[PDB]
Amino acid sequence: NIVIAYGERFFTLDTKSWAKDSKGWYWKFPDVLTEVGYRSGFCVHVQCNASKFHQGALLVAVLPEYVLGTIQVGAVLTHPYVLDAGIPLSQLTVCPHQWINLRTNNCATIIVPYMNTVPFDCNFGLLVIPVVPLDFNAGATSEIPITVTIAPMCAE
Amino acid sequence: NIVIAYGERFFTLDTKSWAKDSKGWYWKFPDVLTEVGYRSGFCVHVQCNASKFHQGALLVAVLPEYVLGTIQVGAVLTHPYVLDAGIPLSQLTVCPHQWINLRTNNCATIIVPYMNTVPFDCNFGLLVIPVVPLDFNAGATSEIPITVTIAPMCAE
Amino acid sequence: NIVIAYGERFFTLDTKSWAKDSKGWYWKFPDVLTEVGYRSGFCVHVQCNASKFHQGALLVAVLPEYVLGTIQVGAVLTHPYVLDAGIPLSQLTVCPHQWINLRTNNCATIIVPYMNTVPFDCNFGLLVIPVVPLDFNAGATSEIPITVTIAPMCAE
Amino acid sequence: HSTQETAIGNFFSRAGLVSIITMPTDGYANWDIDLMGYAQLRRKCELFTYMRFDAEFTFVVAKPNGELVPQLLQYMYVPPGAPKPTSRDSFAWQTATNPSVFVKMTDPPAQVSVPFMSPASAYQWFYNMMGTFSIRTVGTKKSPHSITLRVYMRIKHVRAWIPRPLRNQPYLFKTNPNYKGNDIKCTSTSRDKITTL
Amino acid sequence: HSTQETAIGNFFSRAGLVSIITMPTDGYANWDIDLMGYAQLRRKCELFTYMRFDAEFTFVVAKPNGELVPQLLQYMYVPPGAPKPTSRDSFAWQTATNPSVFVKMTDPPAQVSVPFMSPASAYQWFYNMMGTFSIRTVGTKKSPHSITLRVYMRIKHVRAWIPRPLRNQPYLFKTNPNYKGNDIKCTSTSRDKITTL
Amino acid sequence: ETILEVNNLKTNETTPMQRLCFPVSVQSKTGELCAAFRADPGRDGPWQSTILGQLCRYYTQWSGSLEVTFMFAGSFMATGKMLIAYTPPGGSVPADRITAMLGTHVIWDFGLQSSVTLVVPWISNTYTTGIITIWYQTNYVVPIGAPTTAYIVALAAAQDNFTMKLCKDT
Repeated sequence: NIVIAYGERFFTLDTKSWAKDSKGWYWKFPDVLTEVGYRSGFCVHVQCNASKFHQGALLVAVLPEYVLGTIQVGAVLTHPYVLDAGIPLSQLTVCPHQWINLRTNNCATIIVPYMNTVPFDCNFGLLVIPVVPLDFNAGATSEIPITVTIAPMCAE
Repeated sequence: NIVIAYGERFFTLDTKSWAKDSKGWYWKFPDVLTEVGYRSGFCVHVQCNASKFHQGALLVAVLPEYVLGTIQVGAVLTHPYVLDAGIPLSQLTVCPHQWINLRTNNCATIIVPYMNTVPFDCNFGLLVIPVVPLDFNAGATSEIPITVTIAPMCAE
Repeated sequence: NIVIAYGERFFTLDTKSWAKDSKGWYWKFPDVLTEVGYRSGFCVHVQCNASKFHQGALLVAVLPEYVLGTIQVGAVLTHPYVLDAGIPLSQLTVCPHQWINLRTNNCATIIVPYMNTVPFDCNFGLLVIPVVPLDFNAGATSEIPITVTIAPMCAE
Repeated sequence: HSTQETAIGNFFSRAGLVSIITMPTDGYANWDIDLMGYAQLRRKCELFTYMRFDAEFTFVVAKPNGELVPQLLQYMYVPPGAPKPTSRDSFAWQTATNPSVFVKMTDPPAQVSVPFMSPASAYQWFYNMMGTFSIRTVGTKKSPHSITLRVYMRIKHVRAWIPRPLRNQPYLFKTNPNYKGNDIKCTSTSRDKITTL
Repeated sequence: HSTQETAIGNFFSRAGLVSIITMPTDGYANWDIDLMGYAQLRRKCELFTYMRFDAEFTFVVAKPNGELVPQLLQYMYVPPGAPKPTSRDSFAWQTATNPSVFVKMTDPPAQVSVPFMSPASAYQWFYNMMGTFSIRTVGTKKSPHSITLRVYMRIKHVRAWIPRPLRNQPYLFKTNPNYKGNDIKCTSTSRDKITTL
Repeated sequence: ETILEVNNLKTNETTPMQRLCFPVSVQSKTGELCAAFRADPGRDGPWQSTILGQLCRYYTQWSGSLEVTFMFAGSFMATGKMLIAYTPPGGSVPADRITAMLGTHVIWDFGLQSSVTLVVPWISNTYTTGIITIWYQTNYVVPIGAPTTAYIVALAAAQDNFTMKLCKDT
């Protein structure tokens, strides 16, 4: 299910805890690898480990030149309906995206090439938004970990 | 080390004494040979005789249509930073020039062809400017002679 | 004049001042490059800049497993006749050495390969000893700089 | 039918008003060229991220009430990186490197094309300075006529990259895409029940 | 990118103001054609020694304050070596060998090209008389309108020879490259020490 | 290659002939700084005296590679070593001779040669500063009779890939 953006080692970040009242997380590229371990590509891998008794849906989607507005770990979104930038969540699928639905599949990876007006030079972001909230019964695990694995390609 | 200007008998003048506080000398062509011994060329030779214990640097450079401004032997420059014409000394290397550095070489010759708007008709000058001053110790020779040798070519 | 030991980028260290009462300097390899910028080779270059009015002679020589005894910049030898190790200076030419005599040549370079009982693992030293002292007259430069240039080869 | 009407070239045609300038009885104005000057042509330009085009201007000049008078004007274009005129009789009005036009009010309006003046390969709205215009009346005496004019701008040779979700919130400032945090209005309209068609 | 912008033809383009003429209520002016009339276009022309080109003039004429009146004018060009008009009704205004143009003030301005008028092969600034212009109003009665105009000059087909160091000192006279001997200003700016970056 | 003005001090305004050369001497120690200057032709400083920095004032944007050629004017019997370091744009000025050797540099000994040429890789203008520092590698040694001070004249020129556009009148 390899998706490539617009038809053209392995660093592992921290694990985010998908709670029942989570709103979303976003990471700025390539700032997330500037303290661990210009023209390059990227190969990100978003996967989560949940059982067959949990339900929910995530929406992982890259966003080039994602700027914010005033009201490695990544920040927590405050208003996930407008993404803190005025653009709606429902029209985010015009970007290269992937759906992480807990019923069928537990992996999502996006191939992102270089994209800038100047060939040599924060380029894009990565939003993970819980569209459908997590639901379970009493006694099950209250948190579901979400691991992000980034792999750079052809760095210059 | 033959330099030709813009890519296209032997008269000997007097010897100038390079002192410690010398400023520069200039000769007007072809006025310098009008009492000793029109379309022609020129082949000038500037050479000096110094020992291996003297230091300094000269800048010989021709200058076509070198006119002056109001404040055979050649006159002595008053303000060598502006060349008594408003143009700076540091930009004089856009003309066909040569460096007489006392560390390595003691000769300089420039091939100057005919250059005028009319083919048959003072055309150019010849500035010798001590950029780096002469320095020595006590007991050495206080003056260094500078001899100019001019050779006309294909006179009409 | 390339000498190879027993028939089998460019880092530049500090410059040592050859005084009139200098005794000698020694550097421990490969400790001299552990803060600037295992199995490897070495290509060291010892050169000094002196005039034609100074006299003296240096003896550059590597010494594998050079241990000392109790009585990047390098330390200064206290007793250069016994090299602070009991071995004499006059028998140091059994090692791969070179003579830096100020009358003729101003450069010295030694090719040193890997030498140890175990192939993968301070290996050798480098003694520069003023056998003939520096002599000059009054008014000349009192210090002569000695520059050491080290070049590693085929590092594993 | 064909799909010619929904092309990227015809979507940015039909040049509209981008500025309005009133010069009553100072004598000179300085209008900076900016696309995001109205509510239009900002939501349409924020659909993409990288745009590459040239400009085409027209200066329709008249009196405040209909009529025209025989007055000579000058529209000087200041390049990006050049000092703006700070007075009516400044030295910037006679600068040869700043191109200008000389038309009258009884003249059909000027047609000035401004090329792609960016050092990069395309414009960028989310992280240009295309230029500024300066309009004054010629002469060393104060002209006794109130002058007003409007500028229309066309966009030719449109090339777009990286489509973006459309903005549904009203704008507050013109430098950053800010919104009000006290309320978030819905994009869609609401109904009483989900079963009522 | 290519090296077209730094050519010798585009370096002398974008025609600017070379003269300003005010004719209030004598009736005739005599303006000599000279390139070194302003601070501009003199430092740029002294970069070389020999130049060869032709001229291109434009006479933008108006009132001192904006408006235009239906008045007929005459711009007579005097060739090098011809007597100048010394009066308003002199015999030089009817000389057939001096070419002239007849435009109005409600007319788009005249476009006059002056060719290479030197007896040598190129112009020389360091050792020409390209021509003089004469502007008057037609008729035998005094026109009751103050007339002012400015002349713009383009330089086409530029050919240069013998590059020269650029002048860094201010000019005093317009015949010789003189400077002031009481002080020599530095070309570069100074700092406190040579080690402070 | 036209002459720069690196020695633009406050005391050289009366005698402007000393602005074309910066001096070396014997009393200076080793591992110390001699001179440092920016590598921008447009802004004010040492590049106002060259013909490259006077023709780029008629334009707005420029991009390409340059070269800086030094020239020694000392005695023939003198020898020594100098270090011509270049920092990349966006970095910091080096504090000593050690960290300046790790970057881009060239060792210039005037006992064998007389002119060194340092080429700048790329400059641009839409900080971008290309600071060139002159370090003392070895001390200046002279015999008896030789002069104690010498002078270095710095030249500067552009390469064949230095273009400019957006003409602007000063």
